[PDB]
Formats: sequence, C-alpha cells, structure tokens
Amino acid sequence: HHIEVVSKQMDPLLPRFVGKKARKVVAPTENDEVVPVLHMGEADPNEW
Amino acid sequence: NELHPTLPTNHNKTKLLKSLKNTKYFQQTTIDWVEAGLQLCRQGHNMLN
Amino acid sequence: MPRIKTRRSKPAPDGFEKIKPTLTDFEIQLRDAQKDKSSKLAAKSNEQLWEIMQLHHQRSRYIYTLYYKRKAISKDLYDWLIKEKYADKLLIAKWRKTGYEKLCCLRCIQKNETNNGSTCICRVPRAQLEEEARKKGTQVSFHQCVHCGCRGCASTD
Amino acid sequence: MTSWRDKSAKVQVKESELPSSIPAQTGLTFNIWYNKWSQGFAGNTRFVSPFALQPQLHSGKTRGDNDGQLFFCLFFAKGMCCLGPKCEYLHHIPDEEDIGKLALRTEVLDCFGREKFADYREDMGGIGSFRKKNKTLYVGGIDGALNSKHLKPAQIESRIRFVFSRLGDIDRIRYVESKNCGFVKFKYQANAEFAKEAMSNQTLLLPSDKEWDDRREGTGLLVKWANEDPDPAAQKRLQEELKLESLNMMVHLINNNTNSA
Amino acid sequence: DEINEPPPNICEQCLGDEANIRMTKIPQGSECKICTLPFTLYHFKTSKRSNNIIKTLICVRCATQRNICQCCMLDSRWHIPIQLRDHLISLVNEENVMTEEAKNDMMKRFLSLKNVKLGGAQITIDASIPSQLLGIKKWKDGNSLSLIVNHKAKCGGLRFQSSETLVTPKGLKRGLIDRFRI
RNA sequence: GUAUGUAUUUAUUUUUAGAUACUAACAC
RNA sequence: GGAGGUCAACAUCAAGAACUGUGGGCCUUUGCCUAUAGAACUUAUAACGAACAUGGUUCUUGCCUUUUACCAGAAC
Ligand SMILES: [Mg+2]
Ligand SMILES: [Zn+2]
Ligand SMILES: [Zn+2]
Ligand SMILES: [Zn+2]
Ligand SMILES: [Zn+2]
Ligand SMILES: [Zn+2]
Ligand SMILES: [Zn+2]
Repeated sequence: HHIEVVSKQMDPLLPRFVGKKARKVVAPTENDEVVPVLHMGEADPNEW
Repeated sequence: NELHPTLPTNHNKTKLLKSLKNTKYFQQTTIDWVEAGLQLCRQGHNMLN
Repeated sequence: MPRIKTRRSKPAPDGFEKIKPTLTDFEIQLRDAQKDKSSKLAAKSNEQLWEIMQLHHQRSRYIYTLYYKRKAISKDLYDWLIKEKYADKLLIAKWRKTGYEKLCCLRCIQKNETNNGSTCICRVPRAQLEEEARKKGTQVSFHQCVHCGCRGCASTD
Repeated sequence: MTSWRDKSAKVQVKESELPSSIPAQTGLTFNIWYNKWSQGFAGNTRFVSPFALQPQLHSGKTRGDNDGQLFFCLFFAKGMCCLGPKCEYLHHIPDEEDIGKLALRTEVLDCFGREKFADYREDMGGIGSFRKKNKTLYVGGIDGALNSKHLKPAQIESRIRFVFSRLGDIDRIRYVESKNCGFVKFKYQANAEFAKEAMSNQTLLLPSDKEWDDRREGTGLLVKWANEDPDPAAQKRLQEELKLESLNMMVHLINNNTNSA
Repeated sequence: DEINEPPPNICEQCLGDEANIRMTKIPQGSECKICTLPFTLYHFKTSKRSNNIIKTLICVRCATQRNICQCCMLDSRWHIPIQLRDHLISLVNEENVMTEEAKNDMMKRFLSLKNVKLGGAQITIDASIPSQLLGIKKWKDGNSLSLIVNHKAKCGGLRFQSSETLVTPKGLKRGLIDRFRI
C-alpha cells in the first residue's frame, strides 16, 4: 500500500502537543547480563 | 535614551501576524474601530472567566 | 468609505434610489442572521453562518448583474457602492474571470488553507463526482462545503 | 424491509424542544468551563429521560445509508435525535448484516464509534472494555417502575422482555427476585451496546397505567455492564463455548496457513 | 527522536485496498489506551472519500510487546483477538501464556517500558418445555412469530404467535414438549 | 479572631462540706 | 504590456571607512602584487527607527525585617 506521511498545521491557539502532560514514571532496569565484580580484620578492629 | 542604543535584530523579519494569518484559522475583514474595541472587551472577559 | 454615513462620506450618485429597496431587503435579513439564534448542535451553528455567506453572495451578485450585465447603472454609482462596502470587489473580479462565473467565495479557491492540494470539492462539477460515484456505485457523499454551504460552484452546473 | 427499508426516518424531537444544557441547580452558582455547579452539593442528580424510542415507528432510512456510514446515531438510540433524515448516522436497530460491516472495527470501539477503554470502570459504567467481549447487561434500579409493587416477578420479567426484546436478538434473560436485577444477554456485542445506551434512564408499565403521568419524577433504571456469572453452570457453559469457538477459528488458521505453505 | 524512530505497525486488512494512502502524523497524540503515555499519532482514511477516519490507539512499544496492530489491536499475523491467540497457544502445552496486565497506573506506565516481548507474542399459544436466537430462528422460517419466552432455570416456557402455528405443529414437538397453552 | 487532617454509599451483579485536681481565643 | 496592493516568499542591512565580479604574475587552492567592470539600501554632531520600551547576569548604591514588586548608575 506504500504511504505518504504529512504533518498537520496546528491551530496556533490550541495547545500544540495535546498529550504532553507532566507525569512521573518509574523505569525498570533491564539487566541482560551480569558484570562480574572482580577484585584481587583480626587485630585490626582493635585499632579501628 | 540617546546614551544607550539597542540596534535591533535582523531576522526579526518574522512577525506574529504574518505568521498568524497564514493558517486556516484566521480570517481578515474590515470593521468599525469602536466595534473592535467592544469585541475585544468581550473576548477578554470570556478569557479571564 | 465606511458603511456608515460618516460626514466624510460622499452622498449617493444619481441612480441610487431605484435600487435602494432591493438592497434594503438584504440588509434587514442580515440583521436577522446575526441576532444570535442559539443552537446546541454544531451542524446548526455553521448552518447559521452559511446563511450569512449566501446572503452576501446574493447581494454582490445583484449588483454585478446591474453593472456588468444589464448596464442598468452608471459607473459612478457602481464605484460609489464598492467604496461603501455594498459589494465585494475581489469577489466580483473573480466572477469576471473565465472559469469562476458562479463562484461561492474567495475561501473556496484558496489553495493554501486546505490540507493537501486545494479547492473544495465545492468546485468540482457534479458531472464528475457522479462518475467516480458510478465506479463505486456508493452514490456520492457530498452535500455542503463546510465553509459556505455550496453545492457545485463550478460553472457548468 | 416493508417496515424499515422504505420509510425514511422521522424526526423524533424538534430542535427547539431539546433539553437545555446547564442541568438544574445541583449547587449554588454555575460554572462555565466544566458545565456543573459550584458550591455545596444538592441531593444527587439523576433523572428519568423525558424521551424514549419507538423502533418501528421512528426508525427509517437516512443519509448515512446512502453515504455508507458504519455507525449508529446514539441520539436515535435515545430517540432524542433532532436531525431526522438529515442525520449523518444510521437510524435503525442493528441487524446481522451491518454488524457484518462493522466486524473489523468492532474490536477497539463500540457500535456508536467511540473508543473503548481498557479497564471497564469502577461501577461498570458507560462503555466497555476492548479486552473482553461482554454481551450481558446488568439491569438495576428497577424502581424505575416507581413504587408500584407487582403481583409477581412475571410482571418485571415479562415487561423487561418486551422492552429489550425490540432492541435486538436476545440469547437469554434472567430476572432475580431476591436482589433486584435483570441479566440480559444478546447474540452480538453491538446490540448490547446499543441497548445499553437506549434504555438507560427509562420508565415502565403502560402508556397509561395508574401513576403513569407522574412517571417523570422517577429515578430511572441503571443499565450497566455485567460481571461474570459465579455459578458453576453458566461457567461450564462459557468454558465450553470458548472451546468450540476456538476450535472453529482453528479452521481458518489452517486454511490460510495451508495457503501459506 | 526515541518516539518517532520506530515506524508504525498497521495491519494490511484495516489499511484498505487503496494503492497509495495519505496519513497524518502528529508528534504527540493521545496517550495509549494501555500504557497511558504519549506517543505519535496517525490518521488516515481507507478511501480518499470515505467519511470514517482511522486513528492508531496504542503505542508502538505497547503494540510490539503484544505483537498486534495499532489500529485493529488484532494479532499481527493471524488477525485474532489477543484474548484468543493466547488461548489457542495455551491449548497446546497445558496452562500458561496468559498475558497478565497492569492494574493501577504506574504498574502499567512502568510495564510498557521493559523489553520483555510478552507471553503471547513469543510464539508469534404453545407451551413448550425441554439459545433463544436458535428457537426464534428455526420457528421464524416456518410461519408467523410474535413472542417467545423461556426461563432456563425452569427449562420451559411459552411460544406465542398471532393456523400458521398449526403449520409449526408439523415439526415443533420432539425436536421438545410442545402443547397448546391455556 | 488554629492551620491542617480523617469520614461522609443513595440507587440491592446470577451460587454533708469542701481539698487537691485537669483544662478556658475568658478577665491584666 | 503599464499602473498599482496596509499581499507573500527568499536574499541583504554596522565594517581595515569597510562591496563584488573579472584579466594577468608569484607561492603552492588559500594568500600577495598588478589590470579592468559595476556598486541598490544604511551611516560623520555617525546610522536601518529624525522614534524609544522591557528583560537576564554581574558589579556599585538606594529604600531597609525577609521574597516578589522596587530606587538609579555602570558593563556585558
Ligand atoms: Mg522564611
Ligand atoms: Zn464558498
Ligand atoms: Zn467551497
Ligand atoms: Zn461553492
Ligand atoms: Zn440521528
Ligand atoms: Zn503505550
Ligand atoms: Zn489494523
């Protein structure tokens, strides 16, 4: 069917972006893989 | 006003109305002035209400 | 220059009185058009407007027939009318053009306003819309130009 | 055909007759933006419709027919439409053919051309969901009959049957004696929508019986969307229906899938 | 950028038989019927002259996750309601693949943002004792019809007509207990 | 001469004296 | 084809006292030197406007409980 895409001129008075409305969202954190966290006391506590 | 000039804005060539009249939504006519004053008062009053 | 009888306005030319009653019947109707007869429905509202546009058309058509057809009035009476806003200069000028003799308005030929392309289906001859209708056999869905109330400005119909 | 097809639709209500906007004095002062009332809260605002339809009497051809519009005039469903044959939308009770035309677009939106929402509504309100095809209307506030008490529930049952019966092809109806509710079920989603918008806020009994001329003081009957059926019987019945229909469309899947190869 | 870049998803069905189509693109339209977040909207008309107008309801994301059509909200391939295709699939295997959806708000508003792709998507006067549409249909073709009554709790009820009812008496009984009501 | 907060469901979803007292936009 | 329009679009309007094109020579296109043609509008008690408003940041003050609203000078 093809297509042709065309913008519509807004009535300048009416709000442009009819749906832009401040709302807050919690995004998920999508973890695909794990990043290995790779690193290399006794009397010490008496000091610390 | 003589001491501190302003030196206006080229590219200002775009005006509110020249942009406004372009659209479908504004139409042009003549009218008596007092009538435009009265209309504008009713306009305003509806806006603030 | 204004519709009003403001002191600057030059008095009427000679042939005026004969046609004054015919014009007054238009004026007294426009009074009744803008009286704000209330309606709930959209269709009814823009119908109310269609009244005004059509009345304006009829008046300017009356004068145009007087000067440019019958030549029943003088040039000076005419120009004095146009300067007093009894007629629409631009609209008449479209009527004098070849293709536009029956035209609605000056909106209907606006190329810019309409979304794609131009020129209301208000300008397309019934002869054709019946044909594209014939291909579908759905008859034809068109009745009134939303700006005007026209049905077939096009000068064949 | 002889009834509806030929006879063009007749204006239900003159435009001057239509109710005014600005419903009356639910509060102290009127409000322009939202159309409601300002301060204080008057006793809850609901009222019986001054109007109703008359399926064979009113319904007739209109402009949508020639223009091939899909969707039905709701002001007709309320019998309040003032545009008569000039109306843009169809005036007549939905049949199987026209639902045949809507069938592609009946998924997202009702027969009146209004988008459905996802979750229904707290109280099972106006329009349904596009998740679940729900053909079952809850009839409630049966005191739309006003205060007349009746010889039996066959009064209520019978009367309702004769009400909705006009509006479309009914698969079943059950009135409940204990808690006042009818549950009415149709062949088609479309008829359910149409009937819901048609019979909301309505009255009962005869064009004249007893208190009839005072009918307009009543509250009017809720027609809402109905929940599932908790009893095991109809639950079996649904489960089976879903089964056999799933089976039925598997035929399509394998026919066009077979064409896919 | 993020919202525009994915192109729309439209069925071939509802998009009509026209060769070339003009569709409008509004960069912030209504929110989804589902996720309740803004997106980019598309008009179009099947026919050039068709009065009816098609408006994509859901997101691109909220669609792609469910693998459906934005105008139809039917499955992208089989043209099936979502609540069905997952039942067919659920018939194979045993019990699964139901699409669990998002009450509250930022449950859903949250949910649309993950890349999960969804459970469903991954695979892709005569008294007669012992519905009403069937009875009225069969009795409708053989004679005059006025009203029917059945109370399924009682499994029996009236059939009333306005002679022709005796024409019905040929096939009515035992098909079914049918007698002449009082 | 208290912000502020909580609740406001009506319309029927299938099986004998007084002391110690507390406090009071009430009287310097 | 001429006159216009309270019509539009696109160019251009603050700088070595200042623009552009072209011919020729050197370096190796830029750039320098030489030759030639045309330069609308705006500029010397300096500028598109013989007119004259507001805002932001930063300092200095002034009112002076604090913030908006402000006092009156400067620079950007
Ligand atoms: Mg403080
Ligand atoms: Zn016109
Ligand atoms: Zn037109
Ligand atoms: Zn026309
Ligand atoms: Zn109607
Ligand atoms: Zn979404
Ligand atoms: Zn589709």
